[PDB]
Amino acid sequence: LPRPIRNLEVKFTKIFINNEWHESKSGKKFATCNPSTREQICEVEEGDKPDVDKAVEAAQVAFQRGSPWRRLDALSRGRLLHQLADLVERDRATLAALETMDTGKPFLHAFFIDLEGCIRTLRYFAGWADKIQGKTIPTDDNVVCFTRHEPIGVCGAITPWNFPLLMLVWKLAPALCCGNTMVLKPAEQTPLTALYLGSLIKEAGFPPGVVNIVPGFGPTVGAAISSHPQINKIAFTGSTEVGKLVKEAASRSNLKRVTLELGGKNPCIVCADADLDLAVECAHQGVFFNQGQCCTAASRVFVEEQVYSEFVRRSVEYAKKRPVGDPFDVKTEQGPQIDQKQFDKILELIESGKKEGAKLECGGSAMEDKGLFIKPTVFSEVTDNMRIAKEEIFGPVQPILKFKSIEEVIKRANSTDYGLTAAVFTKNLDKALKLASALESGTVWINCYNALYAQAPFGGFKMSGNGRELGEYALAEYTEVKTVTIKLG
Amino acid sequence: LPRPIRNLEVKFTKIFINNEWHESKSGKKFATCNPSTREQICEVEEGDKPDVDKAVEAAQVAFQRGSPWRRLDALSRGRLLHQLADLVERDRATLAALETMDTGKPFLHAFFIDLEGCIRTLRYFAGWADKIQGKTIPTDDNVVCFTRHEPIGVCGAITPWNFPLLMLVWKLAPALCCGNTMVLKPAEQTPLTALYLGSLIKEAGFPPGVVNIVPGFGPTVGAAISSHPQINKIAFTGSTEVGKLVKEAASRSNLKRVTLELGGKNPCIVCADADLDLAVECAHQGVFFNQGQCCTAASRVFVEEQVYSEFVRRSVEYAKKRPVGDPFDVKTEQGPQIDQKQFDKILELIESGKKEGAKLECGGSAMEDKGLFIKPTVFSEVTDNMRIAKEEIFGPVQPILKFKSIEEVIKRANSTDYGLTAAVFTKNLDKALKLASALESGTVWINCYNALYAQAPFGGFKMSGNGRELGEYALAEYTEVKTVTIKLG
Amino acid sequence: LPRPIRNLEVKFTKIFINNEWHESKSGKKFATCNPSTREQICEVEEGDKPDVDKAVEAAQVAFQRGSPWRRLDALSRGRLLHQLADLVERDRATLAALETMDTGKPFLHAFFIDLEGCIRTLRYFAGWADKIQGKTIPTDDNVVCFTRHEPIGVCGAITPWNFPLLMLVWKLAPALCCGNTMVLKPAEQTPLTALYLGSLIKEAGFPPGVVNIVPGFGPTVGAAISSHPQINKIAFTGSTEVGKLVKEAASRSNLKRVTLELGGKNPCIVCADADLDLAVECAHQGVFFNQGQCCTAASRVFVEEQVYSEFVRRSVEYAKKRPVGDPFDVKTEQGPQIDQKQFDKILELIESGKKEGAKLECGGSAMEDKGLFIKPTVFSEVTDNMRIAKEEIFGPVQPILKFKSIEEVIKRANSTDYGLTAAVFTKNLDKALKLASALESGTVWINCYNALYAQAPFGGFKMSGNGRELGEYALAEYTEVKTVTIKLG
Amino acid sequence: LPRPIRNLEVKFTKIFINNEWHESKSGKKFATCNPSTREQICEVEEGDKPDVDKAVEAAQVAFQRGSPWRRLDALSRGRLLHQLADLVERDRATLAALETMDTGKPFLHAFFIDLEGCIRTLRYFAGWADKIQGKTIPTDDNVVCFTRHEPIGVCGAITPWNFPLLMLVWKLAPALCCGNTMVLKPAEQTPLTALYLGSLIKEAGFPPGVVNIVPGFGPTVGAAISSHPQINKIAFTGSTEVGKLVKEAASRSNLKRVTLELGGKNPCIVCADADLDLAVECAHQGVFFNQGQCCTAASRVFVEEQVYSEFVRRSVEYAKKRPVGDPFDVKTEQGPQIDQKQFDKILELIESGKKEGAKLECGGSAMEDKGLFIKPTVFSEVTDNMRIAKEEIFGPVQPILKFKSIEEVIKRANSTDYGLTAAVFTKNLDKALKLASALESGTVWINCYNALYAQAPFGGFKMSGNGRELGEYALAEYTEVKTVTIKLG
Ligand SMILES: Nc1ncnc2c1ncn2[C@@H]1O[C@H](COP(=O)(O)OP(=O)(O)OP(=O)(O)O)[C@@H](O)[C@H]1O
Ligand SMILES: Nc1ncnc2c1ncn2[C@@H]1O[C@H](COP(=O)(O)OP(=O)(O)OP(=O)(O)O)[C@@H](O)[C@H]1O
Repeated sequence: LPRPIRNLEVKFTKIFINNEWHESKSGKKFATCNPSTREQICEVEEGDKPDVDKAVEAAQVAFQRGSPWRRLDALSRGRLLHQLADLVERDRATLAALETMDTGKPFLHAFFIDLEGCIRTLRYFAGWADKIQGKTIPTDDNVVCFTRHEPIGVCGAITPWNFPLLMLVWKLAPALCCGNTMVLKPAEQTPLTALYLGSLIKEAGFPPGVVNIVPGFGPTVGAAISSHPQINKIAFTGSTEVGKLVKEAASRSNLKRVTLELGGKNPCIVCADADLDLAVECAHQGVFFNQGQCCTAASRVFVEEQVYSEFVRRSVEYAKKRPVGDPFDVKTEQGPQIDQKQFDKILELIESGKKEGAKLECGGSAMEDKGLFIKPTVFSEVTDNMRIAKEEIFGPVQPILKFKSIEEVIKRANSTDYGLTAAVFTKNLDKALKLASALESGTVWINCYNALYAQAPFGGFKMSGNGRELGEYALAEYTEVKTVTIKLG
Repeated sequence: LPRPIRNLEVKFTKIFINNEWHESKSGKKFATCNPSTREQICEVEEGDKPDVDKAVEAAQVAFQRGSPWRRLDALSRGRLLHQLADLVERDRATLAALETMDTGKPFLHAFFIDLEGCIRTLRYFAGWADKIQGKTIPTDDNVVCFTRHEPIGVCGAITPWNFPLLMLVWKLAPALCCGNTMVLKPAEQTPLTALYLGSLIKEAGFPPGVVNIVPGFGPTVGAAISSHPQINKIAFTGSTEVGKLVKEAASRSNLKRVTLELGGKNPCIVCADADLDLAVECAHQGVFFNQGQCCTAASRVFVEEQVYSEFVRRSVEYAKKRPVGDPFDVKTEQGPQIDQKQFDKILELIESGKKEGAKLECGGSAMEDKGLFIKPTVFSEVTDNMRIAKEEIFGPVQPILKFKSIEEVIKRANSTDYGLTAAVFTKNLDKALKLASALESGTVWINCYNALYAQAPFGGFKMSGNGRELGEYALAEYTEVKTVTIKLG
Repeated sequence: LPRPIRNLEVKFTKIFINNEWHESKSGKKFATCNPSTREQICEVEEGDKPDVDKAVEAAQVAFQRGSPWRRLDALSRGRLLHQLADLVERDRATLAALETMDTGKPFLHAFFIDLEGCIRTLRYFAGWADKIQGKTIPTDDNVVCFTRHEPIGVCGAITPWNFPLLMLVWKLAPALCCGNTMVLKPAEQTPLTALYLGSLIKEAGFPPGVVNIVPGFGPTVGAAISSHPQINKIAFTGSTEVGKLVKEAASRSNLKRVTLELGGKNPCIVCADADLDLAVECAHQGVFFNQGQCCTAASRVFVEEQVYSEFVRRSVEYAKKRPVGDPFDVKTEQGPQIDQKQFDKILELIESGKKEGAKLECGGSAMEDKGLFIKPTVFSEVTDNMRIAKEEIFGPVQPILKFKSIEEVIKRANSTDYGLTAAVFTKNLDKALKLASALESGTVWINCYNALYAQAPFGGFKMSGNGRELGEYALAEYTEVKTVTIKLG
Repeated sequence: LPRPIRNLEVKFTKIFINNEWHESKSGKKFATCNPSTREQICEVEEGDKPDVDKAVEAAQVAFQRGSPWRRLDALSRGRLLHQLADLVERDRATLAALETMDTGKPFLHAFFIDLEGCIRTLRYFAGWADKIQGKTIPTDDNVVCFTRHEPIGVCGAITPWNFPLLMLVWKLAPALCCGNTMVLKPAEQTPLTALYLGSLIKEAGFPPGVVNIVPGFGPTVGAAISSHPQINKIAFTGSTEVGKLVKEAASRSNLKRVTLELGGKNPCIVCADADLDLAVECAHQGVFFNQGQCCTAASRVFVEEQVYSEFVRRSVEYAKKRPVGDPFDVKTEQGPQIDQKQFDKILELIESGKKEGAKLECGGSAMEDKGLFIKPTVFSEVTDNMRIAKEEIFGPVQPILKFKSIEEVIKRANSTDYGLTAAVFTKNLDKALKLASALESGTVWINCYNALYAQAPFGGFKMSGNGRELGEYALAEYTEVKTVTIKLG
């Protein structure tokens, strides 16, 4: 196991433009606080519209025809991404420590999950660089028709506080592999790993202006990016409400392309013939992973009547044994919630459960009267009309609903405006495939949960998003199709 | 040559929902007028939000799991699209006549261009129905991962007045081949071919509710479609201003997927080494086709200084010899403009060209005093700052500009916020490919103009659009990607 | 049900070259006899090397640059195949009757299985004609690299007696859709449907020389095709021994490309958790379909010990009720075997079973002392070392073997030099996917048998063949890849 | 520039099986000689059929289900290929020196051409490992159909003496990225780089038996590989005569899949409108690269009559100035021929050119009386009937032929039984694309020569080969397609 870095000094705190560090144009700065201790970590330069303008102009110059970035052969863009992955691997412990300090997630989770995801995603897209292929299309005997899959141009990337570096890398890896330039805006709560990544981008050898990073607030920096007349594409991960604002501003300004990865009301369907211990363990990790602060979180655990009582019993047992505490301690599986507004929202939803008729099986309150920790909570006798079964909790709360038939559970699982993920637990071939086909979700897991691969696309149906991240499908978000039609005389 | 149907009676004027004809819920009707005779053709039912709600509910019921449309095998949807193409070919004369009546385009142009495009597009996408393939993705030894390219659901289609049936078919053909259901809104100026197509959809055997058609106005029917919470995707063709409103309405409502095909400020570049007579004939058809009312119309004809004078001279001969008159006459190459608003807009721009310093080479005024016909107009000595060079004329006006170097003409051609099409005329291999690569346009034609194929994608860069129509690329706009990841125990 | 044509006169009996009918160069003729009655049907022209030379020269002329076939646009080759499918549909009863007379298979099987397969295959490949796309490959900033998927040229097609027309159409549909020309050789036992198809090819409008048909014997016509210096590709379906000779002659002569579809020793694995009645019915159809004369025939039925005795009992019941008799009679499910050498081989293998220790559960002898009919036979207590479990019977004999574990049955099923098809019967998700992954077979059916689709590739692993027929994969057998690399100055 | 290793000691001379070094079962050894010094370099173990049987059994054990190689995830095979590329780059100087010692090619050519190709090919295919994707195919509402692109199994690789390491890497890179295991046979003249690569395969961490190397002769080791019943695929590069023997042996034995990369009679067409100096430099490197010992060598330089005399004149200057000598010297562009047999064959053809009427413009004899060096030779007035135009010289002889029209030169260029490469020099767009389409060659270069990319497929039409090497196309040669069709109950 890697040794934790409990007292790490943050070195990178400025705006990154043209491979140089800059103070904000206004001189303003903002603080980032450690959610575990509640103390201030450091001050970071606070960007605004003039800093975004400078970042966009640097990205435009780096993207113009004839530039060192545009002239690189396809395989050299791949080599640059591999070198970046090598540096992320070399500085893996430092990056994980910065993520633990900023988010409160356990150091070993940031090391083995977030950083592993970053490295695998960078290596995967490094391999696509010389494999982005268009088509030659048969038309007429005297015509030569083909398509080019060109880079779009300047890509904005706006990311959230729950998986800061990973959500950034999910955008940067396909964007750079396709030949685009970028302006990145990490969440104001979590700017540290993004700024450290900027130092690795320069050391890896990327030409200046290819990647630019402007820390700051959503309505200031984020809105300057979404409305920018010279940004050609935006990729956003965060709340559905902010995703709607970003896409509206993009449409109002220059019709820039927009990919959105938003929330979900994700179901977890446990059939009577499931491997019950596997279903209990996966639905537990599904609800409680990252303190329940994950877009993939299970928010509705539907269990067939035949195994309902036993499933609740084993779930209550798992929830009570989960070690909650200091993220740097090796034993910890659950750190604190990110902030007060998030924490208070969870407790208000927990209170709503008892009042509406759900049976509080365990937890249901804070761990201590000072910290941001909530005790792993489980509710049984949950019905569809309840608040704990309709609203995204984003916390450690497991609502367990009962069902009788497959046709019934398909209708109930799909009765939401969302569709990010779904999970099915059954040993039966036909039920597994029938449910995988019928569930309106971007990812359907069978007999597993949170099984992500850099080669498998991820994204939402309905209000859970537009477009896909990961896999070959990610390339379509970062390229523009040009048809060239030549008529021979 | 097919005989012109100069006195065709209109049979279909109602709202089409569940394969039945309905009056508008309000009882209101609007008139459609013939731009050649300036007389009313008929009254069509005027839809509003209640009619759109009824059409959407029919489309949702036809898309629900277990419906006859959803249970058809892949090859059977192809058979349906092929039968629809056979009916369009059988009724080709009636449809071309209805299109000439509504738009003023020559009958032979509607017959051999619009209708040929319709038939070819339907047959091409009929062939894709059993060829929409997802992927099997290698992950780990104990994992089976694959993608399904599922239909999106209810698709809205909002089309313009210049190529009414063709723009509708460009959306209907891939939508139905992918298994979606639809709500169509033809332009208020041109509803007749859309309603006749509804009668053919029923005759072809499409289950009720698979295609629904609601004639009416933009802020009423169109806005109800763009904002509907049960429409999952919208495809729009029309102006950049309205495309922005449609996309903002989509974002604000349910984040429905949006394809936009908008205007352009399309360059036509003629090099000194070009086959001059070929370039003259192509740039002439490129400006004057469909009375200049084309999204692909060349808005700036850039001609190299060495051949400028001769290009201008031959272009004037073509414009002066272009036959303008009754669209039902075999000799007619240019009919009237769509309406008085369009006609006055074109004359205002012609007047503006004279006032800003361009040399009026021919035309420059209306053909008569009581019609909507405009004399084919050519302007030389045009500069980039002029209104006739900066604005989309959407009329029979050819602005001819002069250039000296390739690098200069690339900068000038790309200086726009648009990027729909571009055309290049040169005999030099390196020059043709360098321009094909450097021009920021969705389609680049070389030694041809308006060369479209059902198998070649079409769409814009920048503010000319989002997404593609035609080719294999159209399928991505009408399907939603689902990852299924199975962990073997 | 279609009315049978018991006394149909065969109209087409000559060599088909350049859309004209010719007598053989030698004047020689051969007879085709009805295997049901044992009487002569008619005489057919007997081709040899000079008739193959004339057919190849006609195919070469039809393939040369500038020819009417080479100049057709991609979509028109698709239209021609659709018209051919329409004619095959129009003359479906006549074609099925010719196939029943030649092969002895029931009229309703030829009508609803063989002819349905022909029509679906022609329609499917008609849709690929304008969708055969190469690639544009990113290399260097100053390079334009792309691939063309060109037709190969003259394609020979050699087919067997068990599914005469279907095996021919599996080759002709992708060959013509890709733009190739052809020389067809049907089996000497079954030339009638191929010659009738020649009349439909001319009526459909294919240019002369695009398809040429030379009936005759294997060592004469077949060997002239396989060794021909001007045939560029051969596709063969038949025995492994003859497939080896064809590929050797192809390599010795001009290295012409060769696709082979050969025999198999196909296993059918029934797990204890299977739907037993479904497994019994599918393994019954799997063994006894087309009188056991099918490359897909189940030759080893492995049944798990827990359900072994019950599976044997229900199988014996199904075998005893199968109606054997006149192919034109509506009730008949099993006609006669094709010929004496085939029939005697079956009886010799049946005799070997009793002698080696297998338990003859039912049948085991001829139906009558005059005809070519064999009684549906089932053997239990079959072991791997036995002749009935190692050699391809090509008859109505069901060897039932017992197994205890999945790992054991994988090893035993894969212990053959063949690998055409496999079938698995289980309700368990994990076993179904583990077996589908581990079985070395070109097609793995789960809970079904003989489930073929024009869109799903079919072909063998190991000595069961080289290449694939059907699906998008079929196009790779009928195209040659050309890389065009252009360096810009 | 890298320092030449003029006295490198050979470390690896043994048979490589299961990551260990073995003596030949017979104890026999054969000598490898340096063509520059004409002295023995060392003795290498001489394999035979027993060594091939041992290597095949090791490869089969390493490919068996559950082996460490088979259980590695897709991305881990990519990591292994990348590590192998890093070791080849680290030992680049040693490998280039070993290649110069065995072949006589200049050290800098081996370093910047052969070794660069090796590294680029390994890195390209390392990127394909987790991107080999099958398809999900739409069939019926109750069917789940998909394809898997499985590894074929044990792959044999038989390579020639002209580009020893590069031809081996062209097979190894896609074979291993697809998950296959291998048995390699380098040419008897050039075994040293293959055995050094074996030491790097072990160092990189490939499990034992994944790559096995057996040096030896063709009719002994090569024939044992081509006829082996447990080798599932063979890839061969070399002469057309031997490729035929290999393919016939494959057919006769177990129908193992065969890729062939054979000789060519490659045309180089220079039009009157070409950049003459570019065409002279390209056709010179195209004939003289690697002492003329290239499968891509231009065998007929067709020059348009209008520029014929000037082309001949400038070509002679290039040939007379080409530095011939010690390959370890920085200035050397042409080393010795491979052996006495090759050297005498070239001189016999040079003598034949003089006797048949060609004008000897320069060279025409050996450089000295004791070496294997030949003076760069140019012949003008060459006609199609001559031996120097009809036969593959495989030496430094440039035959320059004259042509008048495009149609004439297309007929003459395609009159061969071969079709590996073609090159065209013209500034005209239509001429370049018409020739690219009409020339029957696997690769058509336009305004360049020998422009190869790891991402661009390479192979022949007609008797120049079967299948492709490089690009995505190479994956199809190293995978076997499996259709899995699941019927839901
Ligand atoms: N108006 C905006 N325009 C653009 N970006 C914004 C805007 N508002 C927020 N963002 C940015 O979007 C990203 C995601 O923020 P997010 O939607 O998750 O808000 P949140 O505070 O985390 O959620 P919540 O308010 O539901 O608790 C961050 O980088 C944030 O700064
Ligand atoms: N030597 C040959 N060369 C080429 N084609 C041949 C040759 N021998 C047979 N054929 C042809 O190949 C096709 C398939 O014949 P096939 O291999 O099935 O022989 P068969 O008589 O049916 O089998 P079996 O001898 O095992 O009972 C037929 O069209 C046949 O005429």
